[PDB]
Amino acid sequence: HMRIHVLCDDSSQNGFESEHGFSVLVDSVLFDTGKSDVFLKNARKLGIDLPKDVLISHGHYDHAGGLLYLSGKRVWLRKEALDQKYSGERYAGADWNEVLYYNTGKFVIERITEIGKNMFLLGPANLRGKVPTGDFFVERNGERRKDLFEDEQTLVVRTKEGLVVITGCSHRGIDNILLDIAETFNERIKMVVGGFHLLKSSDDEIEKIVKAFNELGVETVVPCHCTGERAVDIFKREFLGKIMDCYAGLKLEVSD
Ligand SMILES: [Zn+2]
Repeated sequence: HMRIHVLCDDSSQNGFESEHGFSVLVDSVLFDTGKSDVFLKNARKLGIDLPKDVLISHGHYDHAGGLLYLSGKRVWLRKEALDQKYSGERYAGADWNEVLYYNTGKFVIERITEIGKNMFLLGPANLRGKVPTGDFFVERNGERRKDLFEDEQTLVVRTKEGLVVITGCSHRGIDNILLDIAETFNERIKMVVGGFHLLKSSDDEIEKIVKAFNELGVETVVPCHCTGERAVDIFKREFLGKIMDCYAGLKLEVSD
């Protein structure tokens, strides 16, 4: 069997700490690392040793921040995760100078990158005419542009039961993300876990997304982090499959 552990999230079960950020241990690879050391403290609570490989979904502080608490990891990030991210006038980037001092960067350039057996990183999703919601900017060279999240990447784990998809915030659209996966893998999408960033999306926008989950035959959804209570309620009432509650304690077990 293959195990998954939420090590950081906005919610938590008794005993586990929580912050605004996301981190989930997926078998032999760590997906994101929260804002601070909450992921580590939760991991110690479970008596887990973290693996060599840490994957970064995008270069926001709440996803890349706990890297400040690791050394010697192999950090899989997109080159464009290095650009300094703003959210409004608020700096929201990560300290890559420090992170890459203590750790080792593995830069992801391809659309599809194989990590280990049956594990893949998929690059920035095709926006299909949509553009990220929110007030996000990015600065390359002191040049302030709008942020399209060219740094965003998504983990796909190929299971005998179908695909397991792990996403950090889905700025490019969780629907775009799934469709990109759908065009690449002949396999069915079994489970999707992570943040979908639906707090600033309209109920219509969210229903269209749930519709895509249904259309693609997704069986189980575990919405974390950015997703939002409203959006989850819509998932619970319109998604044809099972929705699970996400929290820092959470452990999921799934077939190889
Ligand atoms: Zn983000």
